[PDB]
Amino acid sequence: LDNGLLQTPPMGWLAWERFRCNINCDEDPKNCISEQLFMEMADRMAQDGWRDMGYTYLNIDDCWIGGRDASGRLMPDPKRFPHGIPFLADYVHSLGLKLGIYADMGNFTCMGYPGTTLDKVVQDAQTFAEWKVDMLKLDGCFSTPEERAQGYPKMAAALNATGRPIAFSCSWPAYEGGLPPRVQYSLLADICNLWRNYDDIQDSWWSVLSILNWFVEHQDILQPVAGPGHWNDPDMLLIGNFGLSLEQSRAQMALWTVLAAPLLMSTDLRTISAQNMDILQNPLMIKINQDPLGIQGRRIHKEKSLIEVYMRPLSNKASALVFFSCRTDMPYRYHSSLGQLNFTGSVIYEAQDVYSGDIISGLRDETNFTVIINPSGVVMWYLYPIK
Amino acid sequence: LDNGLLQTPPMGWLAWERFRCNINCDEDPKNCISEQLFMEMADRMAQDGWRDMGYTYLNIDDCWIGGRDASGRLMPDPKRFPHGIPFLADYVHSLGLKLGIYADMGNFTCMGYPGTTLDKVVQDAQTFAEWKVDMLKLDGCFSTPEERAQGYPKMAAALNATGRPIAFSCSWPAYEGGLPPRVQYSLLADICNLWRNYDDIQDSWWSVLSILNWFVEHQDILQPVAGPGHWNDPDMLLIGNFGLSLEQSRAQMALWTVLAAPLLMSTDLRTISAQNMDILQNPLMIKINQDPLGIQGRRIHKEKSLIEVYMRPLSNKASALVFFSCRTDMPYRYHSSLGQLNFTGSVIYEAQDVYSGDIISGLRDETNFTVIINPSGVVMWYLYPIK
Ligand SMILES: *[C@@H]1O[C@H](CO)[C@@H](O[C@@H]2O[C@H](CO)[C@@H](O[C@@H]3O[C@H](CO[C@H]4O[C@H](CO)[C@@H](O)[C@H](O)[C@@H]4O)[C@@H](O)[C@H](O[C@H]4O[C@H](CO)[C@@H](O)[C@H](O)[C@@H]4O)[C@@H]3O)[C@H](O)[C@H]2NC(C)=O)[C@H](O)[C@H]1NC(C)=O
Ligand SMILES: *[C@@H]1O[C@H](CO)[C@@H](O[C@@H]2O[C@H](CO)[C@@H](O[C@@H]3O[C@H](CO[C@H]4O[C@H](CO)[C@@H](O)[C@H](O)[C@@H]4O)[C@@H](O)[C@H](O[C@H]4O[C@H](CO)[C@@H](O)[C@H](O)[C@@H]4O)[C@@H]3O)[C@H](O)[C@H]2NC(C)=O)[C@H](O)[C@H]1NC(C)=O
Ligand SMILES: *[C@@H]1O[C@H](CO[C@@H]2O[C@@H](C)[C@@H](O)[C@@H](O)[C@@H]2O)[C@@H](O[C@@H]2O[C@H](CO)[C@@H](O[C@@H]3O[C@H](CO)[C@@H](O)[C@H](O)[C@@H]3O)[C@H](O)[C@H]2NC(C)=O)[C@H](O)[C@H]1NC(C)=O
Ligand SMILES: *[C@@H]1O[C@H](CO[C@@H]2O[C@@H](C)[C@@H](O)[C@@H](O)[C@@H]2O)[C@@H](O[C@@H]2O[C@H](CO)[C@@H](O)[C@H](O)[C@H]2NC(C)=O)[C@H](O)[C@H]1NC(C)=O
Ligand SMILES: CC(=O)N[C@@H]1[C@@H](O)[C@@H](O)[C@@H](CO)O[C@@H]1O
Ligand SMILES: CC(=O)N[C@@H]1[C@@H](O)[C@@H](O)[C@@H](CO)O[C@@H]1O
Ligand SMILES: *[C@@H]1O[C@H](CO)[C@@H](O)[C@H](O)[C@H]1NC(C)=O
Ligand SMILES: *[C@@H]1O[C@H](CO)[C@@H](O)[C@H](O)[C@H]1NC(C)=O
Repeated sequence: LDNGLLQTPPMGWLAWERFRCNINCDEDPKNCISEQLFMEMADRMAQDGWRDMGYTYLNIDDCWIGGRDASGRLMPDPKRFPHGIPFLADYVHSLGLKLGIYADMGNFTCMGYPGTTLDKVVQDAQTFAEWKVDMLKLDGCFSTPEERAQGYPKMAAALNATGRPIAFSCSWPAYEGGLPPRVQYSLLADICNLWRNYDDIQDSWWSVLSILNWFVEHQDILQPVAGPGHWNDPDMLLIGNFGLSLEQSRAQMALWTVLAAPLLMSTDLRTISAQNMDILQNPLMIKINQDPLGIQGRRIHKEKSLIEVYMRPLSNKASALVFFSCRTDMPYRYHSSLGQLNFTGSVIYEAQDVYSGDIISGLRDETNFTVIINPSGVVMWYLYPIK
Repeated sequence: LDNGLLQTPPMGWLAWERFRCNINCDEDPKNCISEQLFMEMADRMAQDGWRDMGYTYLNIDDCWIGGRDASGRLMPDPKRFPHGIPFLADYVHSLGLKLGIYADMGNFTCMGYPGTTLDKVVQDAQTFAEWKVDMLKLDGCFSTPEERAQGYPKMAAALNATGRPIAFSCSWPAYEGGLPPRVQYSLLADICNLWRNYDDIQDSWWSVLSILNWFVEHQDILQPVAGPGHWNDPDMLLIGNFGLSLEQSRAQMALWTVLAAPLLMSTDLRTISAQNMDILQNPLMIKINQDPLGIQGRRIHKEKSLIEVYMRPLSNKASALVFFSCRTDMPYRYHSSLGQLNFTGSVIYEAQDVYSGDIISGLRDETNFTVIINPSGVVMWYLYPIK
């Protein structure tokens, strides 16, 4: 979407994966979907280095809506958002952050909240703009294929017509099998800043793997359509939550990074461990994710040892390499060379291990190297020529 | 097996899961299957509380064998075990520990090392007893069903004839699909102290779930056959390794405990975290696993919320409850009462949370309680009547 926004993948925090549709504030005031939840998270983002590292979006997901007023204007839940959305947006803006919101192109949101039907698209768009929202996620529950085909471009137009730059996250392709011919990626690139291609992430390694495997199976189609202003969205980061081990947490961060994926956290930032913070706030990882060229990486190698190699092209002739172990036994000594990974010329490279910080110099195409990769884990290299 | 051994499930360390068939001592001297590895693990068990908590078995798995000598006598790898097995048994005994070893009822071990064929059963048994081995895992690769049917009873008899008490772990059922009509569990209980029913565990939550699932689907068969001296064996604990998150690690521990499974670690005790050690060395957890009655627990409840409840009967009218979340979203507030979990009327109960140590008291059948369970995690209660 040619709206000046998201020339790099969006970084921030989204409520859904960790906090879901928890509306029971009476029994659970600290974790329910409420203005308090968002204000506290915003505070964490401002104070704990998140915003300074590039995590700027703070996104409301489903279950925020109270209803529509006498004029049909959406309103938040009065008990859970007492000061209103404009107040929240102001708060978020004052901390140097951006506010995202959620709506559904259909009769209802997936959790049954008032939907943005075709005749409400313009009104809701104007409402979000008036509120000074910075990002919209438009879901596609309770709609027909025809309604989505009309509705998603309708919202893009409506958002444009408001004059406010609003990042546009489209769930459209996820409701269509995510593939051509049903999905027209050329159109999506023109109307959206990013799109959910595939299934919702759940807090498990199995879920991460199923998403990865789908993106890799269809990378010939998906890799080229991504770039500055228009991204594939494989869904939220799970880092900080319950389902992933340490190795798996580091793996998702690395793999979402080579895929030029959004870096959208969904975890309790109030109680997040230093170890998980270290993953998410890795300065080199973020630099690679935010690379100005915006070229989505690819799986370039799969071996019978169940070691996979991913590669992402970067600016200044640099590359990102992710050595990924799908093994479930023990650490594995992966022996390779840059020549075997389709690097050419007589260029002498140097690599920095993204997690350990170690530097490997004197890497020519023929130079044999070993990386030790842990089960369900990664070794990641930032690779560059030296002279 | 009526040899006076394993009246409670065996506790210890088994090499396989973590260290597999690593024989590269030149490149990897710290982690290869070697005399050194077993002594170092034994030192850790002696010095780090493991022995004191009841972990007494240090078990060699596959890839130890060097060959057979001129008399057909089994020999360890002379390079990796330069002092031989008696040296290792003697070392381990001097630390108040017991030594386990591995053989295969078939032409070869699963990794292709010399097998204990039918004509070698008696000789190898005598060798192991002479070495002062305390436990044997008899694997079943590269054999026919009839060879196993002769071989397993033959080995039990041959071990007995040595006069040395040797705990007998039988992989027999795992090669026969683990179920009736092919597996006769009354037979197994007579000839074995424990048996591997099912698939090799791998370092993943998927693996743990598939094993759990199989054991739960067939609990009507499997639960009654377990008892003092004869245990079901769902395979090694993954706690301390790569594939399990903290919640999942606590879950496997709790679930193996309600299943009256062996507590056989397979992890690097040299580098094990405090947090993983705390799981494995939990005194109440061990007490429950080692309950003198040896009654295998059952899954008693499965809600559409994907909360499962397991119950294990214990001595002194006590019980173990495991509330297990198969959810992959967020913490869940599970609402229940002991009456809903089919407990006896008019009795007042008290429960200690096995992980937090908290005591919930004054629980009648009708008393509503709430337990907060994390995704892929558990809450575990030690429950008892109070006067
Ligand atoms: C509604 O929809 C329209 C599209 O139909 C959007 O209009 C586009 O807005 C974007 C963002 O503001 C414009 O992109 C920017 O153009 C700037 C100037 O380019 C002009 O000059 C060239 C001459 O070759 C023309 O071809 C072109 O049409 C423009 O008239 C650039 O300076 C900007 O560059 C950015 O990137 C560089 C990195 O290389 C940075 O250094 C800069 O700082 C800067 O960020 C940028 O490319 C685009 O021109 C508009 N398109 C059209 C067709 O008009 C509206 O934004 C949209 N409205 C809303 C609110 O959504
Ligand atoms: C090789 O194989 C032989 C034969 O199978 C094994 O010998 C058996 O060893 C077990 C375990 O030590 C013995 O079981 C125990 O017997 C005790 C006394 O039983 C006597 O009375 C019975 C008849 O009632 C006779 O069969 C027997 O000969 C004895 O004279 C019991 O008191 C023990 O009870 C245990 O359980 C009870 C309740 O369940 C508890 O209250 C106790 O605490 C206690 O733990 C137990 O049952 C068995 O008697 C032996 N059988 C025979 C035929 O000799 C060898 O041990 C084995 N050797 C090696 C090296 O592997
Ligand atoms: C367990 O091991 C026995 C013993 O034989 C041993 O293992 C074999 C694989 C060979 O490496 C032998 O040198 C070794 O002593 C196995 O029985 C033997 O199997 C082999 C291989 O199939 C038989 O040879 C074959 O004979 C047929 C028919 O004539 C030919 O078509 C083949 O080309 C080949 O020569 C051999 O006759 C047989 N020996 C005896 C005495 O039975 C057995 O296969 C193995 N079992 C299991 C469960 O794997
Ligand atoms: C999206 O909703 C529309 C609106 O109709 C609603 O649902 C009806 C079943 C009923 O509860 C109305 O009061 C609601 O307003 C659906 O369009 C209707 O479809 C039904 C078939 O079930 C048909 O009988 C009606 O004539 C339709 N309404 C009109 C006047 O257009 C639509 O089906 C919903 N989309 C989906 C598939 O979820
Ligand atoms: C594809 C898509 O947007 N998926 C969303 C998910 O991310 C979340 O927003 C949920 C809330 O009810 O509704 C959908 O399933
Ligand atoms: C069922 C069974 O015993 N499984 C074993 C496994 O536990 C391990 O010992 C391996 C060694 O090569 O051989 C088999 O797969
Ligand atoms: C890389 O290692 C292999 C051994 O597996 C060796 O044959 C080869 O010569 C090495 N490559 C170079 C150029 O050193
Ligand atoms: C337990 O809670 C339920 C509501 O879930 C309530 O209806 C019931 O009366 C309660 N039982 C007791 C004895 O408190």
